[PDB]
Amino acid sequence: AGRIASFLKNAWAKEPVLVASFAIGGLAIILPSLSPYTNYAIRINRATPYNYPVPLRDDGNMPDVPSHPQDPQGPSLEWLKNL
Amino acid sequence: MMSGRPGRVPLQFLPNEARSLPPPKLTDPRLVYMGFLGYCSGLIDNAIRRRPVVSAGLHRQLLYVTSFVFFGYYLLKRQDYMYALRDHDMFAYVKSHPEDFPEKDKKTYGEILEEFHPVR
Amino acid sequence: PGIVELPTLEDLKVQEVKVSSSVLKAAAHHYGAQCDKPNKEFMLCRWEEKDPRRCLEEGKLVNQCALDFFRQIKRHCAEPFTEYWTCIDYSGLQLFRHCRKQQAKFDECVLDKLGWVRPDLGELSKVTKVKTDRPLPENPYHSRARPEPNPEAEGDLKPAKHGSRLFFWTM
Amino acid sequence: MNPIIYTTLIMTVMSGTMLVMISSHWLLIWIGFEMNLLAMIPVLMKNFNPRATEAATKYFLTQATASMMLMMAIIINLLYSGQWTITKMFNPVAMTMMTMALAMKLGLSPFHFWVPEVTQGISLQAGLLLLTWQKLAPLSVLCQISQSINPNLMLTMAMLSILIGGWGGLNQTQLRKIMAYSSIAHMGWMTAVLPYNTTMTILNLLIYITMTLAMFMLLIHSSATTTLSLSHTWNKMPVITSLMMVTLLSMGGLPPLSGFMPKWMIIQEMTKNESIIMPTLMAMTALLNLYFYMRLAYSSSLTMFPSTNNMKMKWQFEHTKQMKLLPTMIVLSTLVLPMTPALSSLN
Amino acid sequence: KTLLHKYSDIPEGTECHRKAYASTSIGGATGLIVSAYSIALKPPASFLEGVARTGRYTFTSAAIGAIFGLTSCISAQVREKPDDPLNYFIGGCAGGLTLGARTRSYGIGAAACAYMGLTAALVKMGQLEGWQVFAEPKV
Amino acid sequence: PFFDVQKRLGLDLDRWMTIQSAEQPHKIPGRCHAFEKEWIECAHGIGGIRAEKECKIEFDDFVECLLRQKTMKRLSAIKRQRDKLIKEGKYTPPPHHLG
Amino acid sequence: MTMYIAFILSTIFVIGFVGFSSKPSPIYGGLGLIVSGGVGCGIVLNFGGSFLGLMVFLIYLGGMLVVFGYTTAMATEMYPEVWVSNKTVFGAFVSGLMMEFCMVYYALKEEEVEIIFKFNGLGDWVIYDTGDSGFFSEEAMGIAALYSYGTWLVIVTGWSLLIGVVVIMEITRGN
Amino acid sequence: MNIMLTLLTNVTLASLLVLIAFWLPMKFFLVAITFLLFDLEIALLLPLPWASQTNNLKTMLTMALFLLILLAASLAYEWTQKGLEWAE
Amino acid sequence: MPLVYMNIIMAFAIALAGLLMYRSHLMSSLLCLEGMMLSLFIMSTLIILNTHFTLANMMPIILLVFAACEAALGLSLLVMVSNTYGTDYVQNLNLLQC
Ligand SMILES: CCCCCCCCCCCCCCCCCC(=O)OC[C@H](COP(=O)(O)OCCN)OC(=O)CCCCCCCCCCCCCCCCC
Ligand SMILES: CCCCCCCCCCCCCCCCCC(=O)OC[C@H](COP(=O)(O)OCCN)OC(=O)CCCCCCCCCCCCCCCCC
Repeated sequence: AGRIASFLKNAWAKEPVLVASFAIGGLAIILPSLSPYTNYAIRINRATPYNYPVPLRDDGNMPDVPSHPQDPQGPSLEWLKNL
Repeated sequence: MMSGRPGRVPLQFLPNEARSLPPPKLTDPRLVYMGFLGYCSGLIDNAIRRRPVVSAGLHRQLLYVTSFVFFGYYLLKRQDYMYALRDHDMFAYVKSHPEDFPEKDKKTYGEILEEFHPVR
Repeated sequence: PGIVELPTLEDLKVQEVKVSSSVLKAAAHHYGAQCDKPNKEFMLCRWEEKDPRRCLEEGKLVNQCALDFFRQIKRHCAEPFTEYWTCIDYSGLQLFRHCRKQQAKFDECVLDKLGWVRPDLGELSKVTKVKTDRPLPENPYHSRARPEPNPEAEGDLKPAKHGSRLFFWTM
Repeated sequence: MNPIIYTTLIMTVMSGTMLVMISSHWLLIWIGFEMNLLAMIPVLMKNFNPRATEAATKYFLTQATASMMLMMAIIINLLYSGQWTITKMFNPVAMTMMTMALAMKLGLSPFHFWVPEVTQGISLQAGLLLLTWQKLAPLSVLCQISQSINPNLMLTMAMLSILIGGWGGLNQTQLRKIMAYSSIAHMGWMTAVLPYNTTMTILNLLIYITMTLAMFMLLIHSSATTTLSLSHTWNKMPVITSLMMVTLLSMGGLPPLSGFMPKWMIIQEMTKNESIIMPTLMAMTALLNLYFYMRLAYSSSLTMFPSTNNMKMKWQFEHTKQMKLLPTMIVLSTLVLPMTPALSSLN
Repeated sequence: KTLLHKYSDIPEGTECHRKAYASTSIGGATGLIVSAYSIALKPPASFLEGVARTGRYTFTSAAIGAIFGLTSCISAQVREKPDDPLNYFIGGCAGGLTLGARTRSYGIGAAACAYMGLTAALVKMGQLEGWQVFAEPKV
Repeated sequence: PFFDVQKRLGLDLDRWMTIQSAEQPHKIPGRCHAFEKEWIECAHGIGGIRAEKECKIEFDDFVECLLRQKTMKRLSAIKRQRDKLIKEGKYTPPPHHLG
Repeated sequence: MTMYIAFILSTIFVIGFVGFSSKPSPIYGGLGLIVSGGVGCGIVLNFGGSFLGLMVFLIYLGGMLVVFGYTTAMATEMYPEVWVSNKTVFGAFVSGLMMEFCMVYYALKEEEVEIIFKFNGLGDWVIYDTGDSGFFSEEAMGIAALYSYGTWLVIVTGWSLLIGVVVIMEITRGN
Repeated sequence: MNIMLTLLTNVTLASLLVLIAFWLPMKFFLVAITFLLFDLEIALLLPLPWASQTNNLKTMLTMALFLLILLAASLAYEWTQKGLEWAE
Repeated sequence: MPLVYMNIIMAFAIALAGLLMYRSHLMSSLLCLEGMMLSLFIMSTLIILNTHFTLANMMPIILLVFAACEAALGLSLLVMVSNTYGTDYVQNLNLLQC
């Protein structure tokens, strides 16, 4: 560890450039996994609608889908509102 | 041809249904020929290396013979399998469309005239 | 290949809305949350029938139902509505973030005179169980019959009769 | 070429060709062809001699346009069909474009003109890859689209291949050049039955690859490139020349040698399809292949050409290359004829 | 195969003028093909030399077809037998004589009659019995 | 393919793009998705020989859809006859053709 | 006029192709294709291919052909040519445009051009399709699927282009 | 309409400005090829802004760095094996 | 088949003819090689953009990324023959006679 820490500082002396970029790429590639928000990003990305939410024929016994757009039934993105 | 047959799983050397056929007999004359092929490769090998052809490296010859016999065996199973497969759907096909293979009306030679040609 | 029979010019005279985009988009959410009954089954007709010609009866109703919503505002806080939609157009994107104060004025008026609440975020973007009377088409694409697939291969495998049968080779 | 870079570059050609046979998309078929082309050029330029640059330039100029012509019929087929799946072509002129484009990537018709010199210019090992591994990738496409190719166009190009390939071999000296003309003649042999039956095309491929790879890279063991140079090898390694004649006689296709495997099976299928003039002329010109095959065997082992005094030096030494997989490859390329029912396995 | 239909449509032993002109066209057409290739693989001198090469190659090929079509058809008329394969042989090899005439070599002219006549006879057999050289994939 | 490694492994490599009736970004239909559905559904488990003769009506309707050819022949002769009938001065175009 | 903008762009495309494919001096030959690349964008843009057409303007047209112009600088013939310098190049230029001119004449008369394929000489606008694209910009979201649906295409593009750099410096290594 | 009209008028003024002032009075190749390869790889990640709005950005995420890694890797090879260091 | 499609494929056809009509300059042939991939790109784009084959927009860029890759090696090949012959003239590109 002493020589490795010496080598890393050895790098920083004779060159400050590629060590900084190697650091930048190193973090930018690892934090994606260690993230509490990347799940929100895909949830946000899918939340935005580009197409009409095609209605389905009501044959009865539809538990969760609403009948009115203001009905409480259905998915709510309130988690985005406080976000 | 039978590429595209119904149920042919790709890149399957020996399909599971091929096991329903009689496996090749242990000393199959076809199988032992590949043993001959393996033996020659060992004999030829020492010739290029400038070694005693008949006596150098029995370990080298043993690997050559064993590999040829083994690789032959599975190749011999697929050998009869495809021929069995080729004959199988052939036999069923003649039954599904009887119109094109009609009953050959057998007639003895007492009816048919064969024109005789002198040989002088 | 046949006849391309299509509806005459008789049924294509609906009381077309004479408004512009800004006034259409100024209400939008309230119109969507108060005229969903003729919107949903008409759009469902558009998808299920897969043909514009068969949904003419629902096509006129949505336009007609728009008028009842629109003239309802005229008997009510239409003056705040005019100030709103005359401020939206000025923006080139027709964006609501620059007209929040008039957004309130339209909302506070419509809240008590009529009661149309502001649709919360994501409420419009929701699949709905629209009730309908028409039966589903038996083949929306008018697909013809289907070719009969070739008979299935079956039967237990049998050893190849007389072996390879290729020239003189046996076994 | 650093061995690590050399190994990677061959792997890309290994990968590029493998991509073609595993792709179901027309673009992906063209995709690996371009990668495969992109990787061979440095391999051909192994010695950087001016002749090697000439060979690489000729190969690139005749293959890049073929990939460009390859893309042309793809979009035209897309234009008239709208599907990129590797299947039959639903537009005639596209496939007329296709067969010529695939063939001139290969070279059977006058398209073949690049094969002779390019083989000569590049090294002997580099010549092997171009002539024993570059013939699978175009054949992979032709096998898949064999359902609807125009029989008139394909057979004519197959005729010209064996007719031009055999005829030019007679008047050739550099063993690399006889190799190219021998390959041109055999490519017509394997592709002649391609419209009729696909299994015996692949039969010829495995059979031709084994003998061609064996006798190419055995010739590397002899370390010779000219008939006179190959002639001298009898004194040094007479076993090599003796093995040279066996594969050379197999190369012609004299029973019971395994080189008669393709020629026999091809005539059987064409006869089954009522095409009988086609094989006879196809068989006749195969005698041209045997003539320069026999001439090379004459100068190699069947007689003894004069040697040189300095060659006594070589007797005290030995080869260092381990002739990877060479010895077994003669055995299954000259004696596998009794294993003829193995055809069904390829199906 | 418009040119091929042009020839084969004319019945044997009649319309000899049409059969000859069709023979010239087929012989002429292959003249351009061989000459265009010859100019390509072997670069000629200035254009006048190039067309001189082209003219010679086209002339022989047209001439071989021209006399062959004439004699192959009048023979059926004179001998009153169109079906015989010999009806093509007697003119099929005379093209070899024409080739020898334009090349000035007795040996090559006689040998060409040995070969071209046999092939011309063979073509007649091909049309008679039903031979096919580029047969469609049947099995 | 020659070696259909996709079927054995089961992983989709290029099949996603092979036709435009597969899944598309945000459910954007192709110009001829309807006819692709009809032709593909007509020709499955039938083989490459039977389908080319049996499922021909679907193909002919579809092959017209991509590069609409017969209908321009319909449109071209509409334009030709209309131009001829106005050049000599018989048919008067309605005002709805203009402002 | 305005109604023929795709037709007029297409014929300028051909004459640009004829000029540069007739093989004038290579630096001039680049210009003959550069304008062809320039008018090629208009055809793509007019059909909704805003990104793809503009993409061709950055790479290739503004990219790789710069290297072509670069290559013709140091590795050039001592006397660069021109259509006046040689007679064959002059003849090729006239032949190409005459062939094009005789072709459009055939297209404009009966619109029944059968050469190779069966073409229709009607207006360029007919082939367009009617229908809103919503808010997604069709083309823009089509090539944005490079990382959602691209899959195999991504690695092979990365690998071949990476293999594009092992090959280059190896062949220009000077033994 | 406006696009090519703007191009037309810009060309006319620039062309006039000279006419009114005309009548009235291995290393270089090597880096260029590397430029072409990097510039071409740049075309790959250009549609990234739209690609950042897909419903499976995880697959978009990892594969986008894969292009950037390979640009880094291709630079690394062209760097160490002399290469980018110009010939002498 | 409309006229706009025709002008591109015909441009490809004349581009193909000039490619294999080598004058005494390899660069010009390389330039005429440059024609088809652009013609292929243009021809592909009109087909794909017209028919709204959304995913197929892949291939136009995919066509260009590798069809330019030969040009990467081809130019270095051209400079290679110009480092030993000192000239891109193709008449001296015949050393492989025998
Ligand atoms: C199908 C048609 C025919 C095909 C084959 C035709 C072959 C000959 C064709 C003509 C060839 C050209 C003319 C002759 C060339 C001679 C080549 C040569 O190298 O000759 C000299 C050489 C000297 O011998 P040397 O290499 O020292 O090896 C001696 C054995 N150790 O000699 C040799 O190298 C020859 C070595 C021969 C080794 C023979 C090994 C025999 C092994 C017998 C095993 C017996 C097992 C019995 C088992 C019983 C129970 C089952
Ligand atoms: C029933 C229907 C048909 C009716 C009409 C009969 C058929 C058409 C006429 C006969 C065609 C075949 C005979 C050969 C024609 C071409 C002859 C020719 O080109 O002669 C010129 C030249 C010979 O001399 P050369 O080798 O150049 O050497 C001296 C150089 N100073 O040779 C050359 O320059 C060319 C090289 C030698 C010849 C090569 C082969 C040419 C013929 C190929 C087969 C054509 C078959 C045509 C008929 C069937 C198909 C329709």
